[PDB]
Amino acid sequence: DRVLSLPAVSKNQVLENVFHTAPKAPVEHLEKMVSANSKVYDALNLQSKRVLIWQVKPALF
Amino acid sequence: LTTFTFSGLQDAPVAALSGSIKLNVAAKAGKAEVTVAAGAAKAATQVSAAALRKLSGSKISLAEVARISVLHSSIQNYLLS
Repeated sequence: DRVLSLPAVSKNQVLENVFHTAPKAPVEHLEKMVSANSKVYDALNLQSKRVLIWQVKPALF
Repeated sequence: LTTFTFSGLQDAPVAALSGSIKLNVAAKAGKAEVTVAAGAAKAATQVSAAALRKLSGSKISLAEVARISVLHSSIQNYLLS
């Protein structure tokens, strides 16, 4: 019964209690806000090819 | 606007109110020396009292070029707001 003197908690159960959650990448905040601010650029810039300024305030000609 | 308009060079604006554009009129009894100055450019012509009255003869009648309609663009401007 030498196995009953070994630590009963497995090496697996250490690696799933220490590494419980997949950690958040540093770059996943950049490349997720950048793709969402690229829609703020598109709609709201005045130099974009798809501005909403002629759709929401139609021009007086 | 109506067919006949009765304004021009009488009780007119004599000067600009801003500084972005400098207006100077010089009214005589018959004509007026206007002097406009906007940015670097300048212009000064002679406007007769019967030259401003022919201005409102053919109307401009501005109208909005909308993507879909003026109604839709006012709802979409509110959703954008």
